[PDB]
Amino acid sequence: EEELQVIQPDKSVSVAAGESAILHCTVTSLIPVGPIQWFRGAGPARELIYNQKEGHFPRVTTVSKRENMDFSISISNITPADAGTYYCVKFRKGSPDTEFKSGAGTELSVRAKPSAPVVSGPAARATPQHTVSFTCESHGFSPRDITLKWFKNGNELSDFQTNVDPVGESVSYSIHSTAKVVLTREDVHSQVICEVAHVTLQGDPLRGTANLSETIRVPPTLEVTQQPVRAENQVNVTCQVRKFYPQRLQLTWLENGNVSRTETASTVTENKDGTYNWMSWLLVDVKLTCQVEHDGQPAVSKSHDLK
Ligand SMILES: *[C@@H]1O[C@H](CO)[C@@H](O)[C@H](O)[C@H]1NC(C)=O
Repeated sequence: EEELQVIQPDKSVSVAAGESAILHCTVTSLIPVGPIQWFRGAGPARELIYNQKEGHFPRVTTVSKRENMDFSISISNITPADAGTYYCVKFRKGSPDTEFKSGAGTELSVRAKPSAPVVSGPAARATPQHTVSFTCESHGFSPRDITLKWFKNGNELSDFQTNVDPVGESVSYSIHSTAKVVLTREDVHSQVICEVAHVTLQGDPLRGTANLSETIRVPPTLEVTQQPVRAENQVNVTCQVRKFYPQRLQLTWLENGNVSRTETASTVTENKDGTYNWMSWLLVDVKLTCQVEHDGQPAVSKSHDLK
C-alpha cells in the first residue's frame, strides 16, 4: 500500500451566484489516522471551511462508513465573496491534530449578473445645440469582462468614455461610463440609452434609459400684436408665447414700466415636438411690454406701442 495522497481532480470550478458549488476530494489511504479539513487560501490566514470532526458548517454538506474515502463538499448559496482557492487537507490524529498532506487546490470562480444600468443626466437643463453629459453605472458582476453601449433614440453614439474597476483582481466589478450628447430642438420626446452585455445574461442586454425631456429647455418665442376692438377706447393687445418647454412660464403685462397684470400659463396647446404654445391678451404715446419668465430663467420681453 502506497503512502496516502490527497487528490483534488479539478483545478477550477465555475459557479453561478446563488447555486451550490461542488469541491471534489478523495484520499487514497485510510492511514495514518486523522481528519480531513477544507480551507480557503493557504499559509497565513487561511479560512476553515469544513472540519470532519467538529464544529458547525450549515452551508457545507458532504457529497458522499468508516472506509469512506471521498471527502468532496457542496457549498450552498454561493456569492462572489466565496471566490478563492480551496484546499482539501489531511491531518494526523492528535491534540491538537497536526497537518499531514494537502491537496493541490481548486480555484472557485463565481459568476454574477450586472445590476440594472442607472443613467443620470446633468443637474441643470440646457437649450438645443448644447452638449450635455450622461453617466451610466452598473455594479457587482463577474467575470470582469463586459460590453457597454450608448444610444440616442436607436442610433449608437461614439462620444463616450468607460471605466471598469477594480483594474486589479476582485470578486465583483463595476462599470462607469460618460457620454456626450448634443441636444436638438426635437429632443423633448428623445431618450438616451445605456446597454450592458455580460456572459451571465441570457441573450438580452440590460438597459437603462434617460428621457431628454428632463434635461432640455426650449425658450419661447414672443410676439406682441394688437387686435380690432368693437367698443371704442379699447384695444385688444396680445402676446403669443410659442414653442416652449417645459411648461413653467410666468407672464407680466407692463404699461410704460408699470405692472398691469401677472399670470401663469395654465392651459396650453401642444405641438408635434412636445413643446407648448400659450397666449395672453389684455383690453387696453404709450408702450405695452409683454414680459416673460420661462422656467425660472431671466425675463425676456417684446414691447409694443399704441395707435
Ligand atoms: C383678444 O384677441 C385674442 C386672440 O385672437 C382672442 O382670443 C380674445 O378673445 C380677444 N379678446 C376679446 C375681448 O375679444
